[PDB]
Amino acid sequence: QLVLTQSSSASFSLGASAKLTCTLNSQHSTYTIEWYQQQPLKPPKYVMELKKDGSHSTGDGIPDRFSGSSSGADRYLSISNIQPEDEAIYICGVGDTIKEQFVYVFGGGTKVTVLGQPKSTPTLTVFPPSSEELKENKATLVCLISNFSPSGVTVAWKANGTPIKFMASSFLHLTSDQWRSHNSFTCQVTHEGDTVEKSLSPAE
Amino acid sequence: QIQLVQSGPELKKPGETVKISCKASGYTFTTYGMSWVKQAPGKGFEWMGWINTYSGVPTYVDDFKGRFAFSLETSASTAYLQINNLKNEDTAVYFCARGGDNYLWFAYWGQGTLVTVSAAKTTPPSVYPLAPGSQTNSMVTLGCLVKGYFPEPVTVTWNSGSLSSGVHTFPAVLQSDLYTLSSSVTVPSSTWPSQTVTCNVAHPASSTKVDKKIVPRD
Repeated sequence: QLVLTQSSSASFSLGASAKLTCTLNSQHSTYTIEWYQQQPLKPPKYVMELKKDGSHSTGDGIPDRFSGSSSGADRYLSISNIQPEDEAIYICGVGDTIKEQFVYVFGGGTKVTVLGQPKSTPTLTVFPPSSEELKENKATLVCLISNFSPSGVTVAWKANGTPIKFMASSFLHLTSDQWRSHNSFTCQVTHEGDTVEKSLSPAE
Repeated sequence: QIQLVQSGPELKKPGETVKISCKASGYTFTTYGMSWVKQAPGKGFEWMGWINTYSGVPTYVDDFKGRFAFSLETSASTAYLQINNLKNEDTAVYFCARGGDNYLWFAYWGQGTLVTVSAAKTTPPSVYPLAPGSQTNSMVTLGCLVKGYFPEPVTVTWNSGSLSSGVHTFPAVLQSDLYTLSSSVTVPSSTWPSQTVTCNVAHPASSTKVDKKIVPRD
């Protein structure tokens, strides 16, 4: 990152104004840049072309809340009233000629998260080892976590009450002996700072 | 409207060759050039070069001279990238990208094709049914455990796709270099076990297809 510099992460409150920076080196201070958006499971999208004087052209199907502006070697992507669907990696790009030949450089990318979203708490479903697996001397405990928003959960497993929308899951790989030799196991899920639990009982 | 659809993920040993495709639609194929862009794990985008879709002449970036071949089937509106003598460092997602008017180089993109270069062996999943023993007026949750497979993906449907309401198929979890996945379905009692419920699991990489009727017990 020296032709183009981007900080690798940024976060903004839901519905606030968002401003991202891509800074050009001195040798390219007046160059025009392109902004791209990369979300999982989709093609990357051309967002806009942004000139040194701050003028720009967008889209694609790029909504009117995206705009650009400039200041010296800095190039800004702004999102007004940023929404959860604007979560993505934003990458800046620049073209040039180096002794006769065309060259293109991409920035390292800025991962943007949208904070302060309304919370929907998770529902947990747990399954004990199947009899088929137990006959092979294995035991996988399953914890399925669904109907929650926004994204992002942490999962901890407990045995005998002590340690050791969107979708998520956790698997605890045990032997059949380890399963049969506890009074209980518990999948504990943390979401936006709050805790939900469900237990399995080898005796049942 | 403009779409570039790339071929599916590849798993290959060092030294081998792979050929991946990018199929275009929604515009005149020979009017815009096609670029290729490499995204290695943990790294940013790197342009590899482009092929002139009219002239057929390719231009390679320095890092990509020698082992990489861009080619076309213009009758099929398809561009191809062939990578030869695969190295560990060729592991990446490879994107095709179409140019635009007034000198835009990367106007439209494909979805990417993951190429893994590894000596890891393709492993089929073991499939287990998740069911209770068969109270009145309660909803029942059934499931299907898909364990220990490589590489991704697996797909899951229920009753061949005809059971879709109440189905959650959860993202795969990597643990010790194999993937595990689960799918669940909530069905009314009393629809089960009076009506049959089957999960169907496919792993195209191992040419495997498993059906599992879910019956009461444990």
